[PDB]
Amino acid sequence: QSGAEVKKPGSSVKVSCKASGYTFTNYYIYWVRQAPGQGLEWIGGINPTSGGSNFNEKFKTRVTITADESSTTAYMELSSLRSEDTAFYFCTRQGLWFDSDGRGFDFWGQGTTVTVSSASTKGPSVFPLAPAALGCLVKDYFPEPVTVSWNSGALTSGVHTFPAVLQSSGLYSLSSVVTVPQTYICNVNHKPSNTKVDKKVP
Amino acid sequence: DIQMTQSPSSLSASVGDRVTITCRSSQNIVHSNGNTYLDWYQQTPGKAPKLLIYKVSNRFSGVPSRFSGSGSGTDFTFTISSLQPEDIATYYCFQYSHVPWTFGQGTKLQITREVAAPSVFIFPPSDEQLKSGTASVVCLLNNFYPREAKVQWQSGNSQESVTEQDSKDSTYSLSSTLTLSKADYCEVTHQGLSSPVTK
Repeated sequence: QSGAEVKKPGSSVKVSCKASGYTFTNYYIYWVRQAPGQGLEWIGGINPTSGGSNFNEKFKTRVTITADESSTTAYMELSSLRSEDTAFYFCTRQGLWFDSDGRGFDFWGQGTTVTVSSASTKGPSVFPLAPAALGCLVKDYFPEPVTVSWNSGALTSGVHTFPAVLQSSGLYSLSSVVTVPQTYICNVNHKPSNTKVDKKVP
Repeated sequence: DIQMTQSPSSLSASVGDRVTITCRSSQNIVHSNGNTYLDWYQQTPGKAPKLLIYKVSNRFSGVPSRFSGSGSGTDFTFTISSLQPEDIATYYCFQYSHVPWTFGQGTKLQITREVAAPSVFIFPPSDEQLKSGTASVVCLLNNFYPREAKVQWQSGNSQESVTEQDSKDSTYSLSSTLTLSKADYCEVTHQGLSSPVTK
């Protein structure tokens, strides 16, 4: 499960990437980011055998990338955070000595959704949408994201979880629904506030 | 430092159509060892990118035969011979011949299909939510096409959200949320409805 942090404009964020002995020996490890709705952007990388790294010119003075051999963890620290650095940061790998293998993006789920904002963290309340279509309203949290599940991932077909929308209050809200013609539970969790709830929908 | 201009940045096509995407590199990306390090990636909503094509023309194992890439020098193509609903995604090229590596800016794919009328439901505010001093009443437009719809409840006090296209129907869903104070504590226009439906 991915991380999620909010950082105030001007500060720095440091993100880590857990990989394996075989990855640190055989692949180049590099950091990518993806702003909300936007494209993939290359930050920089390090050869963990060599210790030599390489950066995108755009991040030349405000990023460092490092790699810890003994714990095989790789790091990126971006300084002077601006609103437009709001992105999902994750690390990624290319073979040093074999072709692209489809395993390049295996650490994506470990990444961190970083929000640069002065607003503070707040857990959401989860309200039921009683019936057809039933669901959950997930209201009043910051930052993004929340994860929604039905019946702990048993239920899947017919589920629609809407993109969040920033409400007039500066807080997020969304709804998650499902159609059926059995008991139905909401699984909502918001890591930045350690909310992890489960609503029964009746 | 090489720039990869990818084109188009977005397009609309139907099931069955050929789709043709190009990435132009600002210089030759052929490496002195004779190979060309250009891959093509597929990012469904909302997941991790997966490899489809690598080194210009190699179809990655398990990838369906309707995907392919070719080109050479500075001029590269990614083709879906015949598009399917599950191909709705953003595609990207990736060059790693020489650092700094770079992605194309992406081609967001959008799929057109037949008009489907939205089946609509309305939901009053929660029991528990009224104790809070606020009422949210929510309207669901479900499984419809195209995305343009009109929902009137009121004005200046509701918000909408729309899902990405369904990887099977290519339909959308939409939410309209009326919020008022408790309390205190839905009519749709859509091309698929010969007549506006109120819930």
